[PDB]
Amino acid sequence: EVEQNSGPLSVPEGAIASLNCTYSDRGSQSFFWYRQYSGKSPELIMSIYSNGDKEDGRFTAQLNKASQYVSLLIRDSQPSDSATYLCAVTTDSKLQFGAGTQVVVTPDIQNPDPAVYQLRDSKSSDKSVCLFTDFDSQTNVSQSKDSDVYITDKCVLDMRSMDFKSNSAVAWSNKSDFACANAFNNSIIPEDTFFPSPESS
Amino acid sequence: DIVMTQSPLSLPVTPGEPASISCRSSQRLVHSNGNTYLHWYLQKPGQSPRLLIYRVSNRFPGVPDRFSGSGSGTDFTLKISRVEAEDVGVYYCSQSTHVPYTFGQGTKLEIKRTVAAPSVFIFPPSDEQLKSGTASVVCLLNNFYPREAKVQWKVDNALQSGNSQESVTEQDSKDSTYSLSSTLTLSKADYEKHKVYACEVTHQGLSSPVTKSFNRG
Amino acid sequence: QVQLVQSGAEVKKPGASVKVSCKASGYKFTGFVMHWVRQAPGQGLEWMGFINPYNDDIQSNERFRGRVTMTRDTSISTAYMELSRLRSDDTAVYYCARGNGYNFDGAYRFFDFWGQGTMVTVSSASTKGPSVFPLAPSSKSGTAALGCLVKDYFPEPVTVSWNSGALTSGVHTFPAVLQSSGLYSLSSVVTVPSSSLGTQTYICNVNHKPSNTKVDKKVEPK
Amino acid sequence: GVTQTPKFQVLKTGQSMTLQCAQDMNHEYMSWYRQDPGMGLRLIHYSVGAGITDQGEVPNGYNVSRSTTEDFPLRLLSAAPSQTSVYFCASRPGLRPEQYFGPGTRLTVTEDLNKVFPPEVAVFEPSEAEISHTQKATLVCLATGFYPDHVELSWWVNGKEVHSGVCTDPQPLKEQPALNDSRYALSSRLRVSATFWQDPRNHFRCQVQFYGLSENDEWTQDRAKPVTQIVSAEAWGRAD
Ligand SMILES: [Cl-]
Ligand SMILES: [Cl-]
Ligand SMILES: [Zn+2]
Ligand SMILES: [Zn+2]
Ligand SMILES: [Zn+2]
Repeated sequence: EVEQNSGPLSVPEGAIASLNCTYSDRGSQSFFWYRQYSGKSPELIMSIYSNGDKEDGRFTAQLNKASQYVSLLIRDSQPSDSATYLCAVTTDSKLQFGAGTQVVVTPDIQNPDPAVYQLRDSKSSDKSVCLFTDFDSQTNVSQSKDSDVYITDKCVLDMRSMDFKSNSAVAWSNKSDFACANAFNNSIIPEDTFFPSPESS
Repeated sequence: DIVMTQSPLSLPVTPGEPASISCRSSQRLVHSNGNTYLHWYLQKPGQSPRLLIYRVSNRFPGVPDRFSGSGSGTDFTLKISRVEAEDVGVYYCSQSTHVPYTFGQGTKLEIKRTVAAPSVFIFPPSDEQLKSGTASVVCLLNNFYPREAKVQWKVDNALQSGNSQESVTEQDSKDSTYSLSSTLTLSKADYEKHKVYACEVTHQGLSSPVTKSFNRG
Repeated sequence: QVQLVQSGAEVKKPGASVKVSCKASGYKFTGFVMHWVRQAPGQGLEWMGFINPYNDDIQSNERFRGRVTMTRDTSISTAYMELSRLRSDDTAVYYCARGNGYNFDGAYRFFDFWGQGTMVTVSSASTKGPSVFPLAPSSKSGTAALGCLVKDYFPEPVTVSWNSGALTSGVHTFPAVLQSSGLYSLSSVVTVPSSSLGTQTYICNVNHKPSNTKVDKKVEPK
Repeated sequence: GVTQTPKFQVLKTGQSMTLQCAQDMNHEYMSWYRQDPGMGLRLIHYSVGAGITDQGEVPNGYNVSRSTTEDFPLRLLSAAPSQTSVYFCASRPGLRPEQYFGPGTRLTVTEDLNKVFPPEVAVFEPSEAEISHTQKATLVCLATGFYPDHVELSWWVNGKEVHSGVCTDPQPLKEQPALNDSRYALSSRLRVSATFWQDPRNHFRCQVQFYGLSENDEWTQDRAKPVTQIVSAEAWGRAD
């Protein structure tokens, strides 16, 4: 049996994501770490066979055969590293896998400018979405309380050529009651969130 | 109401032969949404109806591909490429384009088979029934073809009249035969005045009538 | 396993009302339209109307407008059809038939699954359970015939099964005859191997729902 | 490496299916796993060499075959709603104890295919207040009312696919969360500079590959058969 630490681990960008893993078979001689991105397959990232430390770029795997303990440290964490990390153990040339530890690396937003914008359908102006964007990683988005109002969780995008990262959450509804001003009412958002007036008719 | 008319209303067919049922509607059946809601159902004896073809020509999944439908305007046809014994029953065309939904009269498919003479059996009244004061004597004509059959009851060689009722099953889905049950009803007192009870069966499959009889009463 | 189970047969006096139910199983009940179709004895089919259990939307045949009422109870997946001011020609088997179209699709206009039917007799005569008598295999019995006589009941129908459903081959349950007493009578027969008479137990299972009669008659050689 | 087909599959309860798996690494050991939330990876069956197969933890209703070294098919005899999962094929040398995984097969087993729906796709153009306030322009794409949750969303600028400035939700929203047959909604954003959006020569397309029914599957609904198809929405740049 393979047991891993409790997730999701929230890791600010630049910090160390610390993953632990304990196994019960004392004759285990091969230990591995798999990285699995959401909706993708487990990819082998590290292998450790004897006590001590093994480095590989930003990863550091540590093995303590006496304590039946395997570690993985992710140094200088990037939001790119957000994935589930699976620990796998074996004795000879089956592989026992742990349930995984989800790691969420939050981007370092140095210049937040939180705002809620109204975007219209390129095909039909009556249809719109509310985009809560440019908030810092202190802000959490609460899921919809109402069943006919849909709210997505915060997503990090990276404009790579500009080295610019930003958070955003989308909200939409057919309800006549729905508006950008009230869309994110179930979340604790910044007191200085910018709420531009919509285009009138 | 849109009137749906079927032709023929009775269709005798030998297995392996093709069959064709026509459906004529009093109005065109194209809905404003573009679809024509004209369908065909088959109700086998003792069962609920079952969809064969929906929207003129679409076969419902599970229906054998020997059934096919076609048509436009007011004229629609259901075709069976090669009829099998299990196809016996009543076929109905239906219109659900306009409310109220309307069905045709039904076309009964009859399977023509080889002549099969009946197996005849007689049953005396039970002693449990006799205690109650009535006597039922049952004659069974099992798995015959054609449906034409005559049963005469004889009590001590006297031909009976007015004291019997009969009923016949629908044509069987497997062997295409009919079965008939006839009950002779007598009072316990009159039942006990006679010795010989007999039912005499005439049918095309029998060169000479068959008698089944018992003694007691 | 989509199953539509309708309520039992009944006799109702002329002028009275009947409420026929249809319980659905094996699918999301609010996802399909439920229609009601009737068939008088020896007659064709007649559509009466429908209910969409999701939104309570109904459509009806003008011929029954004013007497027919379709309702549903989504908690118990049942659809009802109440028909008022019963007239002699309302004697029919009433079926609930499911529309094919899921989630508001137009395919609701054609029916895939049907209930077993509910026979309603419009009559001022009283309900009477049947008497069941064995039609014993002959001593001079090859194949042997045996059955049961279900005498003097009202109204129709009676259901008859053999060995709780385990015996179906060679079974003939005949249409009932109306006797001069205003009561029905029917027989059910089965032809079996003569050699099996000594060993195999034969029991007919008769049910007359209007009177709540359930008889299991053992049929043996005298 | 390890290859798997199909990427996605929708089946009706009782249907048969064979998930293909093949490697060109001369590996002796091949295995099948299923992945379900809460649970981890569970081994179904494994093969230590050509002609040899053995039961894993969950062999229930699965059959495996190893006629050659390269292939290891996983047969689903009669699909059940409990078999809805992601399946992964894996191969080890069997002589290095390192295991490699296939891309995976996402499978949904439904009681009725009439529950299958393709997405509707819409693009929402950048807000003028965002353009002025930040000098950036965010396009939002919504894929709504699809079942099963078997979709691939991509953004295309000027006929070429982009990844920079994109964030698609890792998991969809259930439109009716209470229900098990619930349809899904998915959102994505594409953020460009205000000036890139302002050039009317730039065309942005949001594409959703949906995996659904085959052209050979039976279908009785009035709506179009919900087959595997691409549904897209577009927006052109505007110097408003
Ligand atoms: Cl006798
Ligand atoms: Cl009728
Ligand atoms: Zn006499
Ligand atoms: Zn006499
Ligand atoms: Zn009216």
